[PDB]
Amino acid sequence: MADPKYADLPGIARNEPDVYETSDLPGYESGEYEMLG
Amino acid sequence: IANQPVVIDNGSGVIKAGFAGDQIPKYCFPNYVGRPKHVRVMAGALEGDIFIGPKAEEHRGLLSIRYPMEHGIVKDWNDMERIWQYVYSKDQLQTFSEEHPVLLTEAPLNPRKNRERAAEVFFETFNVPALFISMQAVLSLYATGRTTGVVLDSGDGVTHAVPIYEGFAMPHSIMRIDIAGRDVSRFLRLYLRKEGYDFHSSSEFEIVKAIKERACYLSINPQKDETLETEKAQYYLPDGSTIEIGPSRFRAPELLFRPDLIGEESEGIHEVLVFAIQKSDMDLRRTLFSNIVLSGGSTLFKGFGDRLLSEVKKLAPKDVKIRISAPQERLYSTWIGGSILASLDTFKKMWVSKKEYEEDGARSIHRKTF
Amino acid sequence: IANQPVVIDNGSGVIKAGFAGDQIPKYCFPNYVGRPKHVRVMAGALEGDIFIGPKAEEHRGLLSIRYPMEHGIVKDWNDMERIWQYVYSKDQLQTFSEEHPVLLTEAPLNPRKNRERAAEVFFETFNVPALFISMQAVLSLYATGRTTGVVLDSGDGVTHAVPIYEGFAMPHSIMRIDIAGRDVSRFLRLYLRKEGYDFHSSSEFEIVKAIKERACYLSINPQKDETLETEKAQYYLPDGSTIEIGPSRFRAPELLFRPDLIGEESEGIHEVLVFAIQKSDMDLRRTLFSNIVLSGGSTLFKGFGDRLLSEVKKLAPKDVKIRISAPQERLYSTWIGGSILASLDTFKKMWVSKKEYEEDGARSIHRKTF
Amino acid sequence: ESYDVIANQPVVIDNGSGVIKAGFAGDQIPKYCFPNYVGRPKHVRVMAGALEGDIFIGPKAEEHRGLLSIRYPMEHGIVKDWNDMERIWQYVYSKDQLQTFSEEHPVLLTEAPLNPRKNRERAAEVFFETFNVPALFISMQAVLSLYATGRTTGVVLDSGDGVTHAVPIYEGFAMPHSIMRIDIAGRDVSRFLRLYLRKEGYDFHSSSEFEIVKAIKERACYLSINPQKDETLETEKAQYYLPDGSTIEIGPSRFRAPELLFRPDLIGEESEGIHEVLVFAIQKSDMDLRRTLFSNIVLSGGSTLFKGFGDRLLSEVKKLAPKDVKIRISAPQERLYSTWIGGSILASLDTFKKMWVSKKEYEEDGARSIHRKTF
Ligand SMILES: Nc1ncnc2c1ncn2[C@@H]1O[C@H](COP(=O)(O)OP(=O)(O)O)[C@@H](O)[C@H]1O
Ligand SMILES: Nc1ncnc2c1ncn2[C@@H]1O[C@H](COP(=O)(O)OP(=O)(O)O)[C@@H](O)[C@H]1O
Ligand SMILES: Nc1ncnc2c1ncn2[C@@H]1O[C@H](COP(=O)(O)OP(=O)(O)O)[C@@H](O)[C@H]1O
Repeated sequence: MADPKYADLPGIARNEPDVYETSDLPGYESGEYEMLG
Repeated sequence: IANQPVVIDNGSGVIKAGFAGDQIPKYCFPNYVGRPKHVRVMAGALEGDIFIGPKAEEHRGLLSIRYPMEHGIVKDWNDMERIWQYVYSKDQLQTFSEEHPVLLTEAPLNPRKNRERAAEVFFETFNVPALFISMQAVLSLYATGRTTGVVLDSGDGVTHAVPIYEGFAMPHSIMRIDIAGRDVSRFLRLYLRKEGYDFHSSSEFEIVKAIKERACYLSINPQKDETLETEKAQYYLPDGSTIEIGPSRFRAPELLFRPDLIGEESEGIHEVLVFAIQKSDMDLRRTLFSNIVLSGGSTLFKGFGDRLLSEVKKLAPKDVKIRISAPQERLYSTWIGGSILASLDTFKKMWVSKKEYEEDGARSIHRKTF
Repeated sequence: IANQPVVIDNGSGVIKAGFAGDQIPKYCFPNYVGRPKHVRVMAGALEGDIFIGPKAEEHRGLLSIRYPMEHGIVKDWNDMERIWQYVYSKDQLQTFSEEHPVLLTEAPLNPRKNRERAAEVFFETFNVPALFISMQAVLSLYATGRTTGVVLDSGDGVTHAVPIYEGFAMPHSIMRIDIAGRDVSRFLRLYLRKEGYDFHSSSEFEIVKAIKERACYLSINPQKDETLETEKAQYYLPDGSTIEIGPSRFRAPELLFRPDLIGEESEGIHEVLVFAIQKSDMDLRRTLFSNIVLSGGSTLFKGFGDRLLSEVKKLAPKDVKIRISAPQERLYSTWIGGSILASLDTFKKMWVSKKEYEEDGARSIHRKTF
Repeated sequence: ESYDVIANQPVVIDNGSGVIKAGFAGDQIPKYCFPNYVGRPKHVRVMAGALEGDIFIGPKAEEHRGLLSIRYPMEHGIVKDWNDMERIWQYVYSKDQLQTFSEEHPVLLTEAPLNPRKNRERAAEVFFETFNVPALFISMQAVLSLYATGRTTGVVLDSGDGVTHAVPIYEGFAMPHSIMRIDIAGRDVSRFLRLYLRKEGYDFHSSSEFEIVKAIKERACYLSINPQKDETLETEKAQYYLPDGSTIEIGPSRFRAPELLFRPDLIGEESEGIHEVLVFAIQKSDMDLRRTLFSNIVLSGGSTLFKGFGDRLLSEVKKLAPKDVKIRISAPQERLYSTWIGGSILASLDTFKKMWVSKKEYEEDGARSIHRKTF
């Protein structure tokens, strides 16, 4: 984080969300094939 | 003398590796090398210029896929040797190649120079105790538990039918055709481009291969399903986009039964099976019709059995009983055979020792194979 | 000499300079030269015809502001050289340029002659031990500590999006647009003239820049606020006079999403981000939407995240998860990245030595740029 | 029955991605050639007696280009915007071009090979439903070029603005499995050149300015016999004069931009090079024909007009081709108009009377009618 170190700087964004994200929403065949004469 | 021999099925599509006695191959990975196409700029990136198996499956988009072996013939030996080096890596098996003997399963009617070069690698690079090369067809029957029977093995690389009597393969009745699973995937790609879905990249062709395996049906009547309007079933691509496959689903896999579609003047897979039996002596034909075994990956298409049985009836003689046996584990029939053969005490006499190879050379593997 | 390398973030608005190992840039000053327009009559006046940084900030009214660099391209090298001379002055850092190595951070897809001339100065004028030019996007990844991620850096000079996967930068997927923070301030000024507030002077335009940074919000629905006509927010000028900004507050910054407003036939910032991802291979597209990193000063507008996320969702595929990560230190992320890269032991191999430059010349820095 | 609407002189329409070439069967040259894009005015009309209409096509859009925003309706020989393409086909029968009734004259359209079936299917519906045309015949680009040259046998390497493809045809027999087409074409080279001009420091953001980049490409771009030799050496920067009067120094971008045709890896597309496409298409054919196909090579399309194209292609083909094989590359002087002249000859031939599909047959069988009796 290092907030007291970046705190000296004028252009540090605060009171904003860090991440903007979208809402979370929600057998082979056998053998035995035969035919008689 | 050793602890336990390692069975390695050198399949065109996927390499199946495990120990003799194992019920299933523990380590199965695709038989291709993936190299990163994009430039590395940032530190702590993916290390190495070579990715094989699950590492290449996860980061497929980054890599350029090159298959070292086509129609069961190794074009690039440097890549093929590196893949066999990966077989003994920490990911797969994780054992010493000098400690365990090896059983390799090669396609029928291959050149002798392939077996000679293959043998050199495992005795020189890997200093293997003993090497035994085995046929794909004979092992498939050992797994099924039948001594006599015709093996229709339609693989990723090549399709072949071997009539085998009491464990002996009739060298004159063997019929092999270059057309295989890889040709259906390329042949499907031609229909997807005409429908308006482009997959130019080698990484994109692996999605077409996944689409081919997922959505393809073998129509009982070709013309009937061609004339009827399809539902145009949608498939979800990795990115999230949906494609409508439509008539291309069942029109692509027809190539196996009609080689005229790609323009190759060969017999259909159903003609191969019947023709191979008709070449054999009159006394066995009836037994060979009674004992038909299906193998290979391209047999897994839905309705393959019902379509093949109908096609065999047209080509087969009248008043002949046709019994086609398809094991549930079609893909693993060749490997399971190798596991059984390796477990038999006779296997100690069958394989070629490193010492015998050094003495006679290429002759050693030709004498105790043929 | 193996002293701490000096990181210089060559921003169009403000130059951020410090030594490798420092958490924050100790010395940040505006990137313009101020020359006195008024006549000196009295003795004991401000000495010098050139004022840079805090001396120009305090006596702004006396000075005429001229920006040497526009859209990340140096128009006047004489002025920029005096500013780079000021970086080594008694006010900022106060060190010898021949003792410390230099790390420069340039924008992507800059002219070849711009980088070439900049390098000549640091090898000829300044006898620097070694020089390494780095990308703005790659340094942002060191800062965040992620190898994979799309870096949408919207600066004062230029806006660009560079998609990088596991430390691999796709050079064909980079999208750069001239429209940036400085152009929005000029576009805002046009609305103040329509309201009846004149700011002709270069010193007065800096007040319009201060108004832009103070009072501007990006509305989720543009048309709603245009039709609504909300209460005109009052701003207090340096002298004490009050101006009513009114609808110009939120209508001016819209330019980022609608370039048609200024009349430039370019893509919007939300289109640039999505289009740059859509250019990537199918496998990576989903991951790149999942890993989006915002940087640059022009992202600091209130409701930027909410507006961009909505616009990206409209263009992006359906049912794909979009997670946009914006560091609180957006402005200072690029510099601290340069500090990390310079701190790495590997960096000694990365830079070009003064001797290496003298031998091969411009060719050396042209090869070892990426 | 005798004086039907079928006995009118058929109109040939070459559906080119870059330029549409229109004329009557029997005409020596295409009389009406205009660019294949729609121009709409971006600026606002304030004063009376201004340029009337929101749509400008051909010479009206060429003269007032700065005013208009250019949008191409067709990309890689596939119609992206059908509404715009219909307005262009309506303009083909306007008072400016041809000036005839679409229901009176039959039409011959020339589409690229290996196009989508829905693209051709939708195009046909327009010419049967919107335009009450007597008869429509879709023809291949390759076969028409051979009618023009007057050769039954020959490999047609047609590198157009939209797509590049090679069709090997032997004694009037087209091998449908040997046809190879790649999306990379003249229009993509202009975008690739634009990237080099920005690196030199010349910006052309506007759609109207992109037409100047195309004009720069056509004027100053040469295909070097050795790429790397000219890449490593610093060449003399040739100066180009812009419409306004300003001068730009183009420099090494001249030969670095057009290389894309032989090296698709430059734009990042993992496709075959133009020299590989030609040789690979021949190598797919039977042994008996391979030698004849190398002996009979025909160049077509606009993208062959680059300086040293012939010398570079021959060198690249020779490296890939078998040793001691005779390679004869045939280039007609009228490369651009070779496809159209073919359509004029084919339509004029008596045999054509059986080839075209009637409106009645289309209404009965539908899409089946136009999908049959083609290729
Ligand atoms: N479910 C499936 N349906 C259809 N074809 C399949 C299916 N699964 C795999 N295949 C095909 O079978 C191939 C696998 O064959 P493979 O196991 O390599 O055989 P062998 O090793 O004996 O040559 C795949 O590459 C694919 O082409
Ligand atoms: N709070 C703010 N709200 C909106 N815009 C801001 C804010 N703070 C700074 N800016 C804009 O961002 C710019 C800073 O750009 P910067 O990131 O320093 O440029 P560069 O990328 O060239 O280093 C300022 O000049 C101003 O236009
Ligand atoms: N002299 C030239 N040198 C290089 N390229 C050219 C030249 N003249 C035209 N071209 C390119 O060729 C294109 C013309 O292609 P064209 O033959 O009309 O193809 P199609 O008819 O398939 O659309 C132009 O748009 C341009 O890109």
